[PDB]
Amino acid sequence: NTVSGVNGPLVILEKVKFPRYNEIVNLTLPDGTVRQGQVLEIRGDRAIVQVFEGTSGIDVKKTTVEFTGESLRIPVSEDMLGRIFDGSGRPIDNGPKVFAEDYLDINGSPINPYARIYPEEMISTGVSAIDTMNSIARGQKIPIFSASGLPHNEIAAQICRQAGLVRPTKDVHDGHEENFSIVFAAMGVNLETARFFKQDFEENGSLERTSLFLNLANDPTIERIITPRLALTTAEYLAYQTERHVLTILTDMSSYADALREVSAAREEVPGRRGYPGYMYTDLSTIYERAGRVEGRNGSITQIPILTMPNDDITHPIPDLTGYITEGQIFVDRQLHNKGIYPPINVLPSLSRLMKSAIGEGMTRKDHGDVSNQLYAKYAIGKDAAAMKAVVGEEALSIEDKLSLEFLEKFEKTFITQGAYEDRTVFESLDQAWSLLRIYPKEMLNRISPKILDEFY
Amino acid sequence: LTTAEYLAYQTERHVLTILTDMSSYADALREVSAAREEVPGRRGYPGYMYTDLSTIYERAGRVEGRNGSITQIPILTMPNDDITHPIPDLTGYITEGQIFVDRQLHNKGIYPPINVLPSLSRLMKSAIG
Amino acid sequence: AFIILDEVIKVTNRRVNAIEHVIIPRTENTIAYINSELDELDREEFYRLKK
Amino acid sequence: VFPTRMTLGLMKTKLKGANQGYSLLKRKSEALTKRFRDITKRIDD
Amino acid sequence: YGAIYSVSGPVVIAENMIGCAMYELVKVGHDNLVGEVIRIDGDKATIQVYEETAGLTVGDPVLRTGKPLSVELGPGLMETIYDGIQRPLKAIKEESQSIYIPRGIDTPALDRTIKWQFTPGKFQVGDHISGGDIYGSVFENSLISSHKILLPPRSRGTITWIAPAGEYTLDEKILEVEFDGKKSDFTLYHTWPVRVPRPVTEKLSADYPLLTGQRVLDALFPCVQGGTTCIPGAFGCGKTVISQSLSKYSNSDAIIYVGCGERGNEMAEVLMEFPELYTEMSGTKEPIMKRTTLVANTSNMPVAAREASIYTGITLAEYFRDQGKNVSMIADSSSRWAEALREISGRLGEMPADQGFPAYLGAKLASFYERAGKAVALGSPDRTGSVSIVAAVSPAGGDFSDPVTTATLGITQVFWGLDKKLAQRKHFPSINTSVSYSKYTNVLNKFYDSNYPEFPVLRDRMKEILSNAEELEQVVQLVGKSALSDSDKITLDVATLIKEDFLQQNGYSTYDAFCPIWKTFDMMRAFISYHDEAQKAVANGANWSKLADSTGDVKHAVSSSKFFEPSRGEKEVHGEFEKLLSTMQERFAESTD
Amino acid sequence: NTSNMPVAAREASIYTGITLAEYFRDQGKNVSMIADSSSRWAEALREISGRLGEMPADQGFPAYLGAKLASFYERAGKAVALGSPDRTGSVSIVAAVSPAGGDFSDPVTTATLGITQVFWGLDKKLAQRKHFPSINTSVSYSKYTNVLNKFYDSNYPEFP
Amino acid sequence: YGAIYSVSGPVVIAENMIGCAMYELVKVGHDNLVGEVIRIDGDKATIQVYEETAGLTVGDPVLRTGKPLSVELGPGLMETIYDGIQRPLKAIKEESQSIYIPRGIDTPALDRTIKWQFTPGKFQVGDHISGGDIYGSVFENSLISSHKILLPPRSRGTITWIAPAGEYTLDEKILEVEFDGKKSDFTLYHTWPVRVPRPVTEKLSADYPLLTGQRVLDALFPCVQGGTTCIPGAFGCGKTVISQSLSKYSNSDAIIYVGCGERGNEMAEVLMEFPELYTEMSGTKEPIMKRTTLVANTSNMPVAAREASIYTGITLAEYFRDQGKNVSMIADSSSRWAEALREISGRLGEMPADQGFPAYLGAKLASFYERAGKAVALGSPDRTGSVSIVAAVSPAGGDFSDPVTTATLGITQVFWGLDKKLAQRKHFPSINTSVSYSKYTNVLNKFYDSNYPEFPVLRDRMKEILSNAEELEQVVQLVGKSALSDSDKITLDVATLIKEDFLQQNGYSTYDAFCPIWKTFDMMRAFISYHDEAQKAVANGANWSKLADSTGDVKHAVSSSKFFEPSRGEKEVHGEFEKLLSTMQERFAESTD
Repeated sequence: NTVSGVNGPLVILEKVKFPRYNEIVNLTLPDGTVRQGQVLEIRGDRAIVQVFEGTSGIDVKKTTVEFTGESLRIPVSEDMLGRIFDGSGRPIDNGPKVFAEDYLDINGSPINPYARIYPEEMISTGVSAIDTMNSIARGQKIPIFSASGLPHNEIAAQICRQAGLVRPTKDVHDGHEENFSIVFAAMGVNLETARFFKQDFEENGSLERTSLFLNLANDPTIERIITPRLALTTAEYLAYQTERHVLTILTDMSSYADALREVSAAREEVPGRRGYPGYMYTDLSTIYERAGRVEGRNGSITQIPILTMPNDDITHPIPDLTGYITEGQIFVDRQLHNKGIYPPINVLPSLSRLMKSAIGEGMTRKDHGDVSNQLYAKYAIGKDAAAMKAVVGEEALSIEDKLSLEFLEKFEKTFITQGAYEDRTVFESLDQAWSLLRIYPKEMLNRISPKILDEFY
Repeated sequence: LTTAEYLAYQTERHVLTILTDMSSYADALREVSAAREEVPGRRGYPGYMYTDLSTIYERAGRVEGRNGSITQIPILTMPNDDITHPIPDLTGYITEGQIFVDRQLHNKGIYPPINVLPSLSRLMKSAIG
Repeated sequence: AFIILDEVIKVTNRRVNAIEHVIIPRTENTIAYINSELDELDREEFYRLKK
Repeated sequence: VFPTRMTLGLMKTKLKGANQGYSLLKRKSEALTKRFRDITKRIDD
Repeated sequence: YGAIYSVSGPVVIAENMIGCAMYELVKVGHDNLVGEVIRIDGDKATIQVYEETAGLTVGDPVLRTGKPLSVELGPGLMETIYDGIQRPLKAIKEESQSIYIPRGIDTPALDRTIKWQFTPGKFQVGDHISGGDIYGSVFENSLISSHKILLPPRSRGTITWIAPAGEYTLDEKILEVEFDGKKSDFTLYHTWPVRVPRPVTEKLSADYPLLTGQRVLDALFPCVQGGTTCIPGAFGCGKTVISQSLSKYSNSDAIIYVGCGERGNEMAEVLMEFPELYTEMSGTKEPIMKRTTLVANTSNMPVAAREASIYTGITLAEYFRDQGKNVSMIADSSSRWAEALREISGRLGEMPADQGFPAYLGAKLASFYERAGKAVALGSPDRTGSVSIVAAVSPAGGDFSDPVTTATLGITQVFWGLDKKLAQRKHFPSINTSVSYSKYTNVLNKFYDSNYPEFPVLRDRMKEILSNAEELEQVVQLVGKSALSDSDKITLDVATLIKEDFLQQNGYSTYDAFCPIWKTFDMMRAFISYHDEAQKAVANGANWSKLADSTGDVKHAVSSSKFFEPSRGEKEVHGEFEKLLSTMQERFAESTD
Repeated sequence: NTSNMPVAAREASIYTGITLAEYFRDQGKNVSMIADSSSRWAEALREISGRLGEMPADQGFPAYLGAKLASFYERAGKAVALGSPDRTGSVSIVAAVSPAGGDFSDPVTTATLGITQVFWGLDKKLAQRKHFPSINTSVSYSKYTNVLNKFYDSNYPEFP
Repeated sequence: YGAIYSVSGPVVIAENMIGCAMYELVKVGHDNLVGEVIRIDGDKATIQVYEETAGLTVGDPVLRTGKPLSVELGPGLMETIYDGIQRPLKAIKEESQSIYIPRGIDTPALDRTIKWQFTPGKFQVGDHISGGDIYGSVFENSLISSHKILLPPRSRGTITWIAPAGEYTLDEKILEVEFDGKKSDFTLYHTWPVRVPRPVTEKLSADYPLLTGQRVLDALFPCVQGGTTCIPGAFGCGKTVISQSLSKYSNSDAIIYVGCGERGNEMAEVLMEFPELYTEMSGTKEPIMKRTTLVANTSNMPVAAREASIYTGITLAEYFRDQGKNVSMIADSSSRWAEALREISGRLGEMPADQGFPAYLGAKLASFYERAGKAVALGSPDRTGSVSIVAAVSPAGGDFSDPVTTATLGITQVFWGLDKKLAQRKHFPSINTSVSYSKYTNVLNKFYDSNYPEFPVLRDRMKEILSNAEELEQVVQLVGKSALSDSDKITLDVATLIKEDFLQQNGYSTYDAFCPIWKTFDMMRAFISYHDEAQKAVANGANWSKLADSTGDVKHAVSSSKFFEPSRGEKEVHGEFEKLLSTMQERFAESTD
């Protein structure tokens, strides 16, 4: 029909009642430009659409509507790596075209087949603090919690690039037997960021390794929400049909959450805690549910979402929600970054509750998990002692505390300090970790089972 | 309370009525009026929460001609553990003093675990026998 | 007196550290977190009345 | 953890207390260190 | 029948409804999605459709089933996995080639494929029967009949026809009931709306031991059979971990696990782990699972399944209790259930309360807990059962004052904590005594004293030690360890040891092994003994250093004791714990003079 | 008026009192208006605001609150009696005020301190040790001081 | 055309508005006030009118301008003071006897009195010409590159009429283009809606700095064109100074100054000061003002102009980027642009997010940052130009934890921490090495190493030395400076020279606050050679007192380094530094031995 009105990202159509929910419609501007949207609400003889593309210039009887008569599905192909796409279901970059062999829905249940069997295969990042203290699995979800003084993009790229070199070393070990694929999606970040990422992937290896979805900040909030959904379709097909392990790097996850926030402000929808939607739980879930092993059980989708915290607080709604849902927490610290530690990952609150699922034992040691717990415990004591060193001085602290202050310093500067291309095998990391444990005496290492301490020291 | 008024006034009983738990009453007030014209006050608790309260306090007190009395001891649970919250706050203005419990004694193991510093009755000197 | 001064300085060095490192960020975190929750209750009400 | 209503009144006066107290403790340390340097020299003599 | 008027978000409005009950189950559209009638405005009934909608047309058909969202209670609930909207998940895998629910599937409530062996009751022809009576029984497990076939509540009469011993299917008739002619036939399953609690004979006092098998609960604040519990905490809290332990060790004859909106990998883990691991009272083929039924739901899976989870599960529990079983129901988390409501209040356009969650929250939680407790089973044989509810919640950023946690705490009588600092050092779950209480503690100690342990006497000193430890720690921080007295040093050490050896359930070889109330008691005898003798010693003149180095071996032994399997002399008193008692005695004496 | 009476009455109570004070002021009598507590009166306006179906914008208290609290208070003062015979009357309003938002920076207390000229304090913590009224020098001010102290100098006290 | 339905505040709704776009410029009433349609409900268009809608009865006519609200891009920008939606303030002063624009007074965006000399390009009639290709140019500057006229972006065709060389007015046509009949006429300016980003050939990352001419910017963490940067606010006792100095000392081709919503004291100061001050590269004709184009809004100006302010400035910056120029956008402050959003929201009835600031805030900032950056300019022979945004973000809650600051820093890659105590004492600029960072460091340091400086070695070392100095200073307070080695004392001695010369610069002198990028590198060279040599010499047998007497003359020179002239033979190689190096080596043999 024709546009009735427009109030923000919501468009009021006066139409007829034949449309179905999320059925595509195309808005024909008087310029003769077509932009796409999907109906968010349908009522009798009228619709509310949210348009992906644009949010202004929308007329009345000079404008027209046309129905596509297909509710939105993403055209998925398995020849997607190396190929350049834009976050809009097609490239607007003029990159190699998407093609379709299935079109798969982004609602969060197309044909979805996931974990009835939990991850047991270890996948390494080449970084000790990640791998040893928390571990990463063939379905693991780990949030990178970052800040406005940390460089989020440099760490994001760091984890991805080094996990591509380690992952074939692990294929030979028989941790794997199937392909590796990267799906990189950037949604609504700066130009400066976008360019940087592509440059990073090229240096380490190639861009044949990865598939790229690029979405620009100048493009709307409505576009931004569809951008990860496009990533999900890509990854699920690859795992399902061609038994490939898929690694998704989703940047920026915070970018996506602010978008949700905008479609409740310029909607009449009342928001929940701290101005973030009440139905914010469901929006976030959609990304995280579509993870784990994929049917055949040689395919998988593994997630590393990248969150930048704006206030850097742990009372902000985004970091909290994400944490309950995700299988691990990786906290990256501004204070380490300042001191000259790269990567500057603080493990004080990094925790996995699904620690068993995260570790490996058939392509990693059984001792891996036992040592990690002890290390974490001994790091924590070393932090309690650090605060006490400032207050009390060395004028009353105990013999035991002194060992813990030394351990803390040796631990930051050796374990967490690694070259920009220097990759550590998980077995070598144990040897490093054992050096860290070795200064404490056999009565301070009392919590650990006697069997392990007498065996390996 | 209507039943207490019958006994106190017709057959001259001293009635002690215990009304537990005022928190459940208060909650009920909030859930209703989410579909009337009347529309809740401060923090989603009714602004007319005070009117409700006052209907309970109405049938309490000394009785004319001195046939009996109804004395009332309500039990309020502070849900956030602060008395700056609506349930203690409105109720406290009506009431002639308050006796507030103590969190700290409890942990120690004491019973009854109340404290005396937040507890004061103003009409103490004149009231007593 | 000199032995007496040495004993006192140690209590005094301890306090100067103690205030800065513990007290001041404990006050900051408590005040700001309660401020933020308190304003939220008030804002949502306005939105509900309006709706 | 803590009240969500009028923690601001008690907390505000604490915060001020702390920074004010800190400044003051620094002056008392400065005086104690001031005398200390002097007596160390006088005592060796 | 009805015709869709509008779909605005997951909310659908359909005209031509002359009726419909509250929360009536419907199949909406040609797709046949789940729904319930929340409200009616005019002739147009607003029905929320809670299975994901990306393609429902206006003027699609609306079919009323004619009764509310309900559950089947009948044979083959055990070792059979279901959703919160009672669809068998296994049935879906085979048919659909969609391991999880895809958009638009309609699979019946039970398995009508598995024949079951029916034997007749003490009620033969011409005998009166009434709801909740044992009309018969079905063999389900290798050791016991799980599902006692009950006449449903709100049915009555005399049995004209009793089917004989043999195999039958679920939809075939097996019972005929006389009361105003053929009142109806009955089938093996019976139905019940899940917003109605099941009626009991009487509720009975809660004062009987509930052994959850975890040292840390037993030591500090045990639960009771009939219990209600709140547990907070936020990721790295060990809640999945304590569920798995809880299912293995649990003395209850049924455990019902409720996944409210879980990772999916978490559900995949617990499912695999029950048949991989062995039970403590023995279990022949899928050992732990024989006692376990899963209601599992993931984070984006239907909002109805997630909302109904606590009611589907509590109804199951009440039915097992009416059967005469002791049930431990674990729900994890009620907070994820609370998000389902936050979402419901926005969509409908009803006004919510604080934090954008509705005010009706408080009633709905309370209703769930009150149906729990210990009771005398409804039905003529008469038995004793319990439903002891352990309900997990999550703080909003360290804020325990959020409506969900405060509400649950309102209703509970037992509170068990969770401390973030202590989890970082790996001590989860982390329960102290300033974030936790139990009203059952007083009666519970009286019952344990009887059974053998000295527990009440040791419990009081144990509480004190922790309570003083915290306060003494604040002085170490600020003033330094230079303001302490020697007895206070003692309180600090014993405390650090307690923190590790009970609260930590983290491995170092193997995740820790079944520790009973008896085991837990021995640990307490050794820690409490250490503290008394040491303080005497310092009081009476002696070095701190001499005393701590000397305890040494004994400390390593208690740490690792829990990894070793129970019984090492006996369960009751181990030889390993017995011997330390002598060692302390020998040390105390060397020290004194 | 007690709380238990109709909120319509409680709303009116303060008006009845000030018109009686004012009539008497015009008679040429000196009058004490003693009111306890205005916050309960403010709570009464709030009970009516939710029932009528108004829009509050002052923490659940009506927007109208500020104009009604002020208008009422301005009726007290010393004045030259209404009428030809010429007399002097006064109404002194001694008003208790109390929290109502639970804060001390809630609208009720904000409006009242602005309109008043005299404040003498009271602290709850010191009051418990029993020393009421336990005046806070810092929150206390008086505008009246200069003219009143000049008067007292004439009367004999060296007070100021 | 439309008729006014309602005027409720400054919001006016009008009926009978068809083919009304959603950014449509409209003129309301008989008076012709500026307004723009934010929303449309039905037949009725909801307009925010920026000017007073006093005297406007219901029934006045509403006349569409027939196109969105646009800004004009072309000759005669420089040396003009403008509104937030580009309206010459200067032109109102001539006519009205007003500084500001009062209601019912609108005028065109570019002056039509002024005529400029149009010179044709390399294309003639019958040539096909494409979007952005250089059709001609205007020259009216001699100090900087002028206004090169492009064919309007997203416009193609064959040129029917190319006007020959001569003076034409801005208004007057100089082009007709053949593209499906007569495409339209075009003029010397082009209109572009400002809430649409201007295209360029492609955008690139930044890599290319230019003369900042303030030593501290280059030295502490380099200043780059095509950058994203946060600078703290101060409300005109510190903010004003750094802004005035950045405009004056930076010899970037253009500078576009935007005052979003300022005090009015700051607006008043920037306009009077620009012709008055001298270029730092030579030339008159109102020195700095000739390079400057100003958008100057006090908070008193209409709220839509305050919101619009940055958008119009950014389009301006983007236009000059296609000519091939390096631009500094100096915007002050985003908190004040944000304040406008908050106001506009409450007027519409929009529900905001945290602290009363909308949710349009975070996406509008992200969109804004990306328009700014480095790009290869559009037009056939291609050049490189840049747009560098330095945006101040002031207090908006009395802290920097408010939504505007916290959002921006995140997108931003650079923070420069002004120091208040030093600022109150009138050292400008005085950037703190503790709070500050640049994530541009790496790519840039490699760029200067290419060009000729030893820059990576010196910058990194600059930072370490100062960080190290805070930590050594603490050892002096508590232990004493006398028990510490000569090496440590030296680490501090050098840090004090680095602090004095660079960081404490006074923008009230030009021999103390203007030096080229090479000059700034030569000074820093001088201090580093001394640090190493001083530590080397004390090790081989020297003392602090001995060292100080011995270095003498070189130490005095380095102290006196800032007072020296920008040249000595060249402004790129300062001969006095190159020879200083020799005097240092000769001094080190003498001192050490």
